[PDB]
Amino acid sequence: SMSSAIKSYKSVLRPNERKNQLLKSTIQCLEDGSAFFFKMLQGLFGGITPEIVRFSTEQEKQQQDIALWCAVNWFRPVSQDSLTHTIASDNLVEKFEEYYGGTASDAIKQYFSASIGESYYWNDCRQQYYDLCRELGVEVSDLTHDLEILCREKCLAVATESNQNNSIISVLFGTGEKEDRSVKLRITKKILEAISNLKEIPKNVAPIQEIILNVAKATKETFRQVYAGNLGAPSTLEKFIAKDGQKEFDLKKLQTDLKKVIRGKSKERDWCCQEELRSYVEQNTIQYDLWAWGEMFNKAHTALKIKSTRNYNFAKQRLEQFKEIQSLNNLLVVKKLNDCSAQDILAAAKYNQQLDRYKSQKANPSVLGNQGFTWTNAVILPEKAQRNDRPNSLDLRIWLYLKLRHPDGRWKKHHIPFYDTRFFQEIYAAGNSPVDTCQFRTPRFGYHLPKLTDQTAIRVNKKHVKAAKTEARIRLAIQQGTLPVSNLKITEISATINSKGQVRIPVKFDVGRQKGTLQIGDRFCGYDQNQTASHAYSLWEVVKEGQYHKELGCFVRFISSGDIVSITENRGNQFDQLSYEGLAYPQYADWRKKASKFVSLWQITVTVEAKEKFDAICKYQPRLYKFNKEYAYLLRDIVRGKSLVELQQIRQEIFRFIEQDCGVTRLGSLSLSTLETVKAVKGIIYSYFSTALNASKNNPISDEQRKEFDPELFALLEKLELIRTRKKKQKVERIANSLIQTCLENNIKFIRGAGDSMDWLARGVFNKIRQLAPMHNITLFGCGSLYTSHQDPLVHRNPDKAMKCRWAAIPVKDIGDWVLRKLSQNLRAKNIGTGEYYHQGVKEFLSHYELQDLEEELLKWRSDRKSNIPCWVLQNRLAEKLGNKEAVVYIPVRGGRIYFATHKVATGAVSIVFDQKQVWVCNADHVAAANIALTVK
RNA sequence: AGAAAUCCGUCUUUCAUUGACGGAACAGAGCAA
DNA sequence: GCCGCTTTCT
DNA sequence: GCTCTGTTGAAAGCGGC
Repeated sequence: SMSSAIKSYKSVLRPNERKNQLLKSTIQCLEDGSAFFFKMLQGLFGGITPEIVRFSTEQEKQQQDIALWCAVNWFRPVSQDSLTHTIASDNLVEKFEEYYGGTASDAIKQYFSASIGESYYWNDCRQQYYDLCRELGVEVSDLTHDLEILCREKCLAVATESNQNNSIISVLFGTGEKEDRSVKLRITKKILEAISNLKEIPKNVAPIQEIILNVAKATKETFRQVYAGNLGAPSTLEKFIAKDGQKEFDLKKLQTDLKKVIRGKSKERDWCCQEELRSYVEQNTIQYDLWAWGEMFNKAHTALKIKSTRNYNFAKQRLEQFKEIQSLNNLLVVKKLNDCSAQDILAAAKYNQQLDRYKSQKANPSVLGNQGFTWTNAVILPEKAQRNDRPNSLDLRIWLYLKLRHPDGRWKKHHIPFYDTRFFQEIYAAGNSPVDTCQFRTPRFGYHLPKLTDQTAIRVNKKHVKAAKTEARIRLAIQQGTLPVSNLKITEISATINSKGQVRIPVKFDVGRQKGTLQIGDRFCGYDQNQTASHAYSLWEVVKEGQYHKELGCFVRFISSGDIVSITENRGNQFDQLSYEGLAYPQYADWRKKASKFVSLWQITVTVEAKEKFDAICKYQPRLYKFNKEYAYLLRDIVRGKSLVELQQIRQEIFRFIEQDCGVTRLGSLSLSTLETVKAVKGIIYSYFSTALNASKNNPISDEQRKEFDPELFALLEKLELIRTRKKKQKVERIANSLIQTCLENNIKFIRGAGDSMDWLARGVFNKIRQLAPMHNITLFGCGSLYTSHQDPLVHRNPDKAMKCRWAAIPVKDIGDWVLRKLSQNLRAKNIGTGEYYHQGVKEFLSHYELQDLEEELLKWRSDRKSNIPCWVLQNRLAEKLGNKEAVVYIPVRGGRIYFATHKVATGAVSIVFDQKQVWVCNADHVAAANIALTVK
């Protein structure tokens, strides 16, 4: 069909005094109505029966537990706002058996036995339903009749069956003329029988169209009047009559649709308790308005049904946990362990975890919530806009036009403005380009704003320049006549608003037509994050003459590889925000020198000299952000054991280190080193507070006390937390953008990554890509492969398993204890799982470099101090075998930057001969990316 | 319909009134250290 | 034709 | 910060301006 995504915009409304009063009054009215609907629907759902759940689950192609579905609606935890019939924790099972008329199964019994959070209490909603029948003044069975009708019309969400939308309002409380269900049902059954037994199934639809028209006794131009009475959205039959008489015919689909229609319209909607319900609602909320009652019902109904479903699934999950508890419960080895064979002990560990988890589990209470309300057709259309344009200042106002309820009770529409530079740039500004047309005016969708000149004078407040600049750019795009017009064919836009006046603007758009299972010409790719939180991508193409992959079942071709990178320029100098590690050691001499000045005068409490570790830090000549991380750790050490006066002196030092010249608050990229430096600095302040207040086990320190002692430093605590939040969000968005633009520049249509082994950043990037890719008709899949770091591309599972260890390149000089340590470990590693490959890499290293006498020496060696070969013998031999004392040597280390690939699967790879085997020196991150691209899970 | 407004953010010993750039969002509940 | 209302829609 | 379960309606006619 047609695939569709959603972009959205967010801002805050700016009403004048009177319209703000009206808006607040209207939102409060809707919130009170939603609360009433929550309390009411709680009882309504408590009134359901096993018959209703049986009807709403009958066609569900996997069997459902009806008793549990009745439970999660009859008894639920609630806040004391909705608590009306408190039931004790121990009469849940008894009174459920009373209601249902049978023994409660184990799933429901687990649902009742689970803990509930503090301030949440169990509510018996069936007793509430009985009191609802009393308060309405109607019989219990009459309201049950209307409840069955409502659940059959999909006016309510019953277990697996979703609700129509807010159509309950129109169906039950509506004032217009309803359909004529008898005619629809009769025509539908007649055509169903006339189609179920045919002598010849056609290949087109014209014969079936004529059959339908003959049965209903109408023409192609009168069927809507005859069948639907010219009322409502077009039916399936109406769209079937309307279509071309040459299209393929799908008998099974039409039969299924007719059966659905017959099941839905078998019984009419003759009510019993309609008018009492309407009077109840109108007396309790407001006079009848379809939109307002719809909003109240939507809020309440969603809040209830999400918890109903969640608790249903939670009971079954808890039952499985309970069963797996009572399987590993060997009960004497358990007691010995808590006071000897292999898997009994491991199962006992699983048992401890499981029992702890089972004990702690809380059930999900039903809370009304704090969602906003949506106005339909609220934004004034861009071509309908009222623009007080100026020759040097465009009108940056977007106007809503919302109905508000006045204190008299009458509704009236009003205009309320708001500002969003993004919504103005992408959609709402008046475009005039003669030719150009794009969905959204933003670089990822193909449009770049013109850059600014010395002819553009931006003279505004300082806190507006970033906004003003964009306006200037947009205005320039109009002056040159190059601002594209939005091709979204927008007819109406809704707006969601909360009690704080925040507005959310959703925009839905078609992204293209759905894909079809990787034909020839379709390019795909993969990405992977390495150990240092850096991502790499590898592109591939399906080709005609090429190399076959058993997993994919087609011929594939490597295109290129690369690293995911987001570059910002600064007076011509480029910076990769995702990886920039700061200045080089000979560039921040003054910063390090001031730090040395401070650190010389102090000690660490065993006493040391505290300048000792500082010089240790400087030994390796690290870059600025690595230096800053380690020096934050140093300051944290220097704080651990000091006095109040000493702390004051230290505090003067901390404030400079954080706030001045290179501190994390002024300098720092989006790299892992900066993100860890921020955490280290926060730890500095946390230790300062722990020492100043002299905390202990039995001395808690509430943040109230921390702010009371030092407000100006708790300020930095929140400020650094905010910096961390913003940095991480920016980093995830930039990674997703970089990958998406890499795909766009290359006609990539499929991405493969890791997800649904979970980093915070890997998980976040996977979710962000899953969000962004559909917007460009790019298909994302998720492979949970764990061996991607060692698989050999185009060889692993083509047709058989093939892994190789990961290698590293070292010049002859920098060979030391860390080399022979890995050599001896991997040679000794014969069980590590990924240790066979590293052993075999060590042996290949020995065979290639002709050092087999040293393997006999090294099998015992690599000790802490004594039974080692000296750490220059191997230097001398390898130089003697290469002829130079600075020469690249390949060593199989765990986590190296080099992989030995069979095929050229990384950009810039070169071929060499290792152990009399030809091989390509590839970038191991690119190899992992390629392995991810070629996985089929 | 009311001349104002950074929609939310990032980089740089460079902090910029022509520096270069990034982003579907929201609610509740549960969980994990 | 615009606006606000109704209804049904698989 | 994880997930979990959801939302941000679609499509037609009618009658009064």
